[PDB]
Amino acid sequence: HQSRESLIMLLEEQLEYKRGEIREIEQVCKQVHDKLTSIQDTLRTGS
Amino acid sequence: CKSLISENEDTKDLLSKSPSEWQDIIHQREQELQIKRDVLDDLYRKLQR
Amino acid sequence: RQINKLIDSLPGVDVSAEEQLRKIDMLQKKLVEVEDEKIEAIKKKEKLLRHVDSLIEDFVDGIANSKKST
Repeated sequence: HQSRESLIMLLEEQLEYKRGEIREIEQVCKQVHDKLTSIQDTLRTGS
Repeated sequence: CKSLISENEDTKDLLSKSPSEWQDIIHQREQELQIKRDVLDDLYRKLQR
Repeated sequence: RQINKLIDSLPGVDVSAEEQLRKIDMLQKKLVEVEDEKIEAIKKKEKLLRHVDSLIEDFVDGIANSKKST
């Protein structure tokens, strides 16, 4: 009935770790895209 | 007059007349501006996707 | 009292293990779809990064042949 339930506590720990990894990956590439758009606006203003 | 001429660099470099070097400055100015505008337009078009 | 507050706090202590078993199964399912979604996410992120590399190369070539044009 506890020994197999260890695989469950492991389940949520790797699940939350991969969610954290995923979310910081869309965060970092969204902030890069935002920087690129800001640069594009800056260079368009200098035209 | 010869002393003032001899000791000052600007008054000897700019001895009144314009050779075609001003027109060459205008050619490098205009060619380098328009290529910058073209590449910036290309970047604006590409990045909007 | 710590004994009492720990034995009633085992997570799912009052939950039958078979619904533990459907929830686990659907967890691996939705996991399969979430790494799938990450595989499209990373492939289109690489696609935009390659588009960014191509425009960088084109702009660099433009700079190079412009500043060597005169």
